[PDB]
Amino acid sequence: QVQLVETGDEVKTPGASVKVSCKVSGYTFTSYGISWVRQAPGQGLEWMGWINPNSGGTNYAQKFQGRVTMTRDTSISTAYMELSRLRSDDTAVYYCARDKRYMDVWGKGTTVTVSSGVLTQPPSVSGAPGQKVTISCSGSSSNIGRNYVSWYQQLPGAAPKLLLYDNNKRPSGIPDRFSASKSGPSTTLAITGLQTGDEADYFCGVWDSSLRAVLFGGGTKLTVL
Amino acid sequence: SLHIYNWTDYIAPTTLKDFTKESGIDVSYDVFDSNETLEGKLVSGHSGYDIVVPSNNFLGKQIQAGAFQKLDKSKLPNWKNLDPALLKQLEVSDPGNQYAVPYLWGTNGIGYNVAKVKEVLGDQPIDSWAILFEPENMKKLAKCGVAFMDSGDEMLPAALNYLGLDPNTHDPKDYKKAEEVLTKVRPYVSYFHSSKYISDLANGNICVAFGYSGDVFQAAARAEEAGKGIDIQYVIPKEGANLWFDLMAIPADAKAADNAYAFIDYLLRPEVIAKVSDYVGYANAIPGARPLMDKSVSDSEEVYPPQAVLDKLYVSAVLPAKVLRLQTRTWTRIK
Repeated sequence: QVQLVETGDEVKTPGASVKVSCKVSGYTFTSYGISWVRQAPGQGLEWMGWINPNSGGTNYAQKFQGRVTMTRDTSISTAYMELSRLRSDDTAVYYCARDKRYMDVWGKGTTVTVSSGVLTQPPSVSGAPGQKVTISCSGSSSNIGRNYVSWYQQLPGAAPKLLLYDNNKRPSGIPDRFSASKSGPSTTLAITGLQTGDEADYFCGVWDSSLRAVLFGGGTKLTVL
Repeated sequence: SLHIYNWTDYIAPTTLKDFTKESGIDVSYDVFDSNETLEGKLVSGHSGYDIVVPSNNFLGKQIQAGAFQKLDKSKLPNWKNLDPALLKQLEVSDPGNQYAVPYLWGTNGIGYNVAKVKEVLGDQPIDSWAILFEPENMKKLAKCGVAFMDSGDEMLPAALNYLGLDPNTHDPKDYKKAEEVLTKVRPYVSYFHSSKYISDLANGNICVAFGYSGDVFQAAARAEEAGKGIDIQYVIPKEGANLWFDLMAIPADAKAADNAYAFIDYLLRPEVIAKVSDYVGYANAIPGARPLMDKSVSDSEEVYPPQAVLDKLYVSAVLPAKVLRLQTRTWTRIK
């Protein structure tokens, strides 16, 4: 079925260079884009770059152009990201996601550990079982204001999942309780029959048309009682 | 060879070079800025284009007059790359999709220099058609240049839908109202032109114009490329606006009829149309092309609007020819 499989897992020195392969399975590879989402331990999702597997197009987030390189062996349906000045920071899980504007199917993430030496979103909400709770995410005319939004739910220890796309659409599986709204430069997810299994980090993601990056929210952690 | 008649600023630069380069078929690209210009050439009759591109309402009246040979869909294999729900929406002008293949579609609205507007209009929000259709707003914006489209099919159904009347009304009483709205802000319109605002917005010659979806998005991206601090933006007013669809159609008196099919099968490719839309700033009818497009285009709510925005946009109807003359008279009276 539709999946991406990622690389082996890799310990690396502060001056170095790392390549993360990502193999796709069970879908016309050249039809959808591909996206790299980095996540340092304990922190949030970060847009790296997007590669058009059909034309080799490279949209690098401005933080990484000049240090990242994204490629693709169309013959062997895989994509490649290479960081190239590994720093005490870059210690992270490097996720790989099929990009159809949003990111519906995510890889399982590869960890790089390099050892030696945006969007106002609240940090956490706590709710009781049963009740309703909201999570906002405020951008600008450049981002939440102009372009469609995506919401991602990251359950514990898991890679991010797609919760909402096209401002407020639900993927098959995401239940009725999960729905999003939108006014001006804010998108507010709101979960209604707050169960226990909904304890997770939730991230909004939009495209800021002026910076040219998939801006993520800082993230909210949800703890249900 | 192949002869084509399409709108201005409505194709990527290397789309043709890529086509001839792949197929060998040399192309001749001719251009027009209004629907009427095209429609005029079509009754001229002997206009020797193999591929012309009208809007959705104009296409339907030209079908009812037999201008375009049927589509030999055997020579359009990529025809299934087309959005099925888009096609069915356009049976109202082409029943059973017999003559026209979609190309690009979009809306229309206000395009404005944010800095020079707020300079003359303050923090007033630019969200109502009353920006262009009210003298108390226009009298001041007039120092900064306003540009209407030279077409009663754009200016008049917009003024109708602004007051809340039917933009596809057949009633001469209604056009009366819309007429005396437009003719009360005409003293402040710097010109009527369906195209020379795109360049005129980016260079700061005007500061607001009735424009098309991508025309403004072009004008904006042209402006920042020049790098002088001109902020051009596009806002579908709160009263809604015109949704339309442009479609490619092969005339009957055409002769490169086969070459025309090849060029239209090469634009049904989800790869190429992406490069077209990415450049021109309009949404295309190939659903497979969005995952491949520049996000700022393929993700825009004004390029690809959502339903809530749609559910208040009028689609120009195939008006009875009695009424079209009421348009042309009324619009020429505004001259």
